[PDB]
Amino acid sequence: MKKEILKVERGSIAEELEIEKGDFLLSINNKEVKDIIDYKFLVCDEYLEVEIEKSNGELWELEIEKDYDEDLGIEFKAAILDVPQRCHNNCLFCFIDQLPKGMRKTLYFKDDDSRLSFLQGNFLTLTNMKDEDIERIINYKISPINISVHTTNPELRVELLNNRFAGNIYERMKKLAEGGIKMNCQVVLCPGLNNAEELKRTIEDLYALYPQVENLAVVPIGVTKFREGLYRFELFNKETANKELDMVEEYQNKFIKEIGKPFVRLSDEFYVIAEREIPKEEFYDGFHQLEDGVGVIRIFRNNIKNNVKKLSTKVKGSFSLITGQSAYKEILEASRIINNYNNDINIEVIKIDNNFFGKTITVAGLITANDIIEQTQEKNLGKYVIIPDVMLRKGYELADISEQVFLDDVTLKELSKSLKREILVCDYTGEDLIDIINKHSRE
Ligand code: B12
Ligand SMILES: CN(CC[C@H](N)C(=O)O)C[C@H]1O[C@@H](n2cnc3c(N)ncnc32)[C@H](O)[C@@H]1O
Ligand code: SF4
Repeated sequence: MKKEILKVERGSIAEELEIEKGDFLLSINNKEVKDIIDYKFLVCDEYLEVEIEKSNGELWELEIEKDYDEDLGIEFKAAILDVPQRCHNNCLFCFIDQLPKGMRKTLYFKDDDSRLSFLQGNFLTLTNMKDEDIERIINYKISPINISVHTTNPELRVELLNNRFAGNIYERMKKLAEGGIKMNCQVVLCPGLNNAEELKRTIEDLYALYPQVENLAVVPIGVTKFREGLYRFELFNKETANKELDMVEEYQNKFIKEIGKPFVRLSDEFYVIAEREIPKEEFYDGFHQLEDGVGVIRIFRNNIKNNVKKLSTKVKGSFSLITGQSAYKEILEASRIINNYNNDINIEVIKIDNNFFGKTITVAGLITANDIIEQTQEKNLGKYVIIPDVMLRKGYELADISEQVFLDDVTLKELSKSLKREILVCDYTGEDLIDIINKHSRE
């Protein structure tokens, strides 16, 4: 049951303590690590005594203080009996299947249900998990378990995921709830398949498990232009987004009356498509779903409103902000707020159409360098170009220059040379935009 180490994350605890690829993980707090479920339980602790066998045979005993939810930074080889490295689905909407061919290999990995995704707490369909796995999760009180539900209608879920076990999800969630496990849930909403009365059923079934099921996020199906031969979806438009938002509002009103929270939320893209006003900050209850596209517009507006009073009024600067279709109106309004506060901050916002993936793709993080270059050829860029960090692969801050990459594998430095401008990377929530402008403007 010794576990060969395959990867050590830059900046991690394991790296600090000189754990390396090819070392072996032997035990944590005197317990063997049988698989990823044991591992997740054992690292939920502020103190770990870790036994490592080095590749050269040395035995190390490490004393490790850490935050309870802090990761060690190691990935290790799967056991013969373990959570799989891949999903067991063929979702009708699978985002991997609608990638164009020829991109970097890691983009095609069907790893959203993998052992490493489970460890990170991503949304899981659980179709590749055995009942014994669920029972061990309960016994270990591994919580929360975040679940891609889509529908609690068993036959409908089998049809959406193409896995013969996929109808088990509601019985499995009931088991988790009865075991005291907390769950956050997601639905990918496909008009004519799992919306309307089907989403009503899903909402009702999930709320029956409150407070173990803590909330439900509903996101719209998104497509690229590369769906030849794949299932043909109807997309939400302004009419049907407004209809779905109105339908779900009946449930949100019920839940606000009962428990003081909306429980189910539709993601920001629904409000953009519907041209509907973004809810106030209280609706988002601490903004814990930002990485799932829920509450990002409102927190962005909040961060600009809060921080613009910190913009120096004595400086001058020029900036070009790069964004996509869904965010353009919000970024434009932030630029107007900034320029109203100090009109010597010359800011233009440049919307990039997603010709690479197809213009049905609209969120800012899917903009490629190729499209930025092509669509700024006839622009007079400001001294600094600012992009949001969602346009780069995760880890860019600590990464080597060659590893700060857009989805088309152009690096941040290469794009800067192409644009003949220094490029600044800002937090996609807007938290540091004013600060970056202050630091790059002249008195
Ligand atoms: C929803 C989503 C999708 C949908 C997109 C549908 C659509 N309409 O485009 C789907 C599922 C199709 C999708 C697919 C992919 N996605 Co995706 N997706 C997301 C997600 C979870 C939320 C995006 C969202 O809904 N935003 C809502 C809209 C309204 O806001 P926005 O456009 O994002 O803009 C806001 C902020 O970014 C900010 N902002 C925007 N521009 C600017 C500019 C400046 C200067 C500033 C200050 C702020 C700012 O303010 C806006 C709000 O006011 C993001 C996560 C994230 N943190 O962004 C990942 C994310 C964009 N996806 C990512 C990835 C990797 C992919 C895939 C490549 C995965 C794959 N292996 O195939 C695919 C590619 C396409 C495909 N194969 O279908 C990565 C991209 C990172 C990168 N660039 O390398 C992200 C960032 C998640 C991650 N893992 O880091 N995705
Ligand atoms: C949004 N992605 C993960 C979240 C993202 N990595 C983040 O920032 O947290 C991918 C997930 O979106 C869902 N998904 C897959 N295909 C589509 C699609 N075509 N449209 C919308 N959601 C999809 C699946 O649950 C998939 O695991
Ligand atoms: S679970 Fe579905 S969306 Fe995720 S990789 Fe597997 S088939 Fe694609």
